[PDB]
Parts: sequence; structure tokens; C-alpha cells
Amino acid sequence: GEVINQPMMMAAQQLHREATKWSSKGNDIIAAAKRMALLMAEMSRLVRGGSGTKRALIQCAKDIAKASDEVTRLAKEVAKQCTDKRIRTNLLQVCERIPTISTQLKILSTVKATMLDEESEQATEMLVHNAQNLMQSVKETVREAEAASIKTDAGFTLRWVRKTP
Amino acid sequence: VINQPMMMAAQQLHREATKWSSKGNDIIAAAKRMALLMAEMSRLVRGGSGTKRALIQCAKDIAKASDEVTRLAKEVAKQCTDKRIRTNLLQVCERIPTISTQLKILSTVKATMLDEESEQATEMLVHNAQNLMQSVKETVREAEAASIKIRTDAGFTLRWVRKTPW
Repeated sequence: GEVINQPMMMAAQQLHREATKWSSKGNDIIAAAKRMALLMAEMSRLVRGGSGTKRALIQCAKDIAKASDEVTRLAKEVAKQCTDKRIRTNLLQVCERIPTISTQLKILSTVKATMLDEESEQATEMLVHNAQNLMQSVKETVREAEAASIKTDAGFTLRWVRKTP
Repeated sequence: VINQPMMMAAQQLHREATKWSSKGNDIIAAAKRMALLMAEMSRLVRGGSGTKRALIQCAKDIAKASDEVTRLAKEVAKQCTDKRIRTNLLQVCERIPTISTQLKILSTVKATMLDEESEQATEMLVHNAQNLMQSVKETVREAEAASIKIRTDAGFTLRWVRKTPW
């Protein structure tokens, strides 16, 4: 039913809330962020699964990583054309952090995967810690990239259409 | 474990709003936004310290969305021809502001606690949150019924189109 990993969920959701403020039309980062939010949530379900979700647990962390690569990719392109020195620095900071995290998530998920023994319990904690860092970094990426779309001869554009009530 | 009473109320608020497309309807969009924020909150009550920013932020956005729901419901009521519908609509545009303001207060006091005292802070928050979700559900329905009998000289319009049912 709903025996999901709640700390992966509050973390997945805390991301979702940020991305859901927008439209995905003309914004692949926003779309990849929502996808990441749904995958992390999906991982949240299977993560505690006994057997047969092993393949699933890695498809999940594989797709997440793939989406992270795209978020990183797009954020680099956003930063390249940013005129602002500070914004660009911050943006570049996460396009360094995101790859590290995503790669580690893949490693850690595969672990908790083959484990389906206190060691198993720690494998969970390490995965949760990492997952949380990923969701945070992506949230931070979304905000820096939105601020970078405010501030000449560029042809790249992320559409930031919000639903501010 | 997520506060089940809080999640349940968000779940039902969401069930009601998810029947409508958000295109041409800000109340429906603010309601979906509210259901989801309340869902996240149900995961924040239990959660360990440091997530309080998350809780304080959550309450803040919820209140902001409640204000917008209230503001739009007033405008819907102004042009409602129906005396009864308009009365009911106006009743909630009085209730919601009270609740939303209290939710903000209660969420903050609860965030500082992340002990009977703390446990009571939870119960007060849950009670309040439930009232909010109910009122918004009631607002959605009265506003949908108010879009059936509208004023002829009107320029305001909420689009009420079903999605699952089509």
C-alpha cells in the first residue's frame, strides 16, 4: 500500500513543491525535476521490497541519474550565457555537486538492491542521506537557473511560467 | 509515519479538485496546490529537526494559496444571482481567512518543537489543518454550483471542465 520510504518521500515531495510552481512547456529542467520527483517517490516504494524489485530499484536509480545528467547539462548551458558573476558561480557550484551525488546514488542503490543483518539497515541510511542531497541540489539548481533567466546575444532559453496565486 | 488524519484530509481535498481541469480555473489550481502542500506537511509533523524551515515555508504557501482561493470565491459570489448559493459561498470566504491565519501560527509554534506540550501542539495543528481542507472542498463545490447560475452583465469566469469523466 503506502509502506514507502517517508524520508525519501518528504525529500522527493520537498523537491516536487518547488518544481510544481511552474509549467514544463519550454523547460526541460522543470520537466526532468518533476520526473526525478516521481522516480524518487517510486524508489521510495520499492526500496523496502523483499525480492523481485531488485531490477526495478536500479532502473529507478539509473533513470534518476540519467535525469540528473540532463539537469546538470541544461544548467551548464544556462550558466554559460549568464552575465551575472555571482549567479553563474552558484549555478556552476551545483553542476559540480549533482554528478557526484547521482553517481553515488547509483552505487548505493545497487547495494541496497543485492541486499534484498544490520549492514542492510545502514545501506538504507546511506542511500537516504545521498537521495536527500540530490533532491536538495536539484531544488537549488532550479532556483539559481530561474534567477539566471532574469539577467545578450544568446539563443538558448528556459521558459519560467509560474502559477503564482 | 505521516500524520494519517492530516494526509487523509489532503487526500480528500485532492480527490475533489482532481475532478476538474486547472485550465481556466485558478481556484482548482490553488486547491491542487493546497492538497499537495498539506500532503507534504503530513510528512513534516513527525520528521526530525531542521525540516522546520520546510514546515514554516509549507504553512506560508498554504496560507497564500488560501488567500487566493478566498479572493476568487468573493469575485465568484459577487456575480452569483442565486441568493442561497451566494450566502453559502460568502460563509466560507469568512471562515478560510481565520483558519489560514491560525494554521500559520500553529505551524510555527510546532516547528520550534521539532512531551505532552509538543503532542498537544500537533493535535491543535491537525484539528486546524482539517478545518482548512474541509472549507476549501466546500468552497470548490459552492463555486462550481455558482457557475451554473451566473450574472448576465459579468466579465469573470471560472472554467469548470471535468477531466477523468470527460
